[PDB]
Amino acid sequence: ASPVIYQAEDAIIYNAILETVNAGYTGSCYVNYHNEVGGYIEWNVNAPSSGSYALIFRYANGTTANRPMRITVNGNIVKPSMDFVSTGAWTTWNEAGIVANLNQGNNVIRATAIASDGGPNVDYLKVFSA
Ligand SMILES: [Ca+2]
Repeated sequence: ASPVIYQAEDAIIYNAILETVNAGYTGSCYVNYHNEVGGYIEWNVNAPSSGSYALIFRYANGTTANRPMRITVNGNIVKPSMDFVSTGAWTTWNEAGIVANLNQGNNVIRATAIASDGGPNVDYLKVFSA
């Protein structure tokens, strides 16, 4: 499959902000989680058919500590604590990925900060669906 990129600029967010400070993001911005628990980002992701899809986040984590997130798909928690480990700098971007089942149609995919320092900075969500 070819990737479909769900850009930060198009995200639905909570206790998080669209930011452009740190170089190396793609599109027009990335999302920042406000250095606290509970914020999220979410997109409406089309699946042309039911099955397994790769969900890849491009992110930065300029701290030394893991910033894990809960991944929810259509209201069900598919990954209670997905790791987002240090990338070494706020300007160094890496990828983290999982596989999840999507339904034919729209899928609401959310990444929620579960740790006290919030989520990493997230560039986009890439889904191998096309
Ligand atoms: Ca971006």
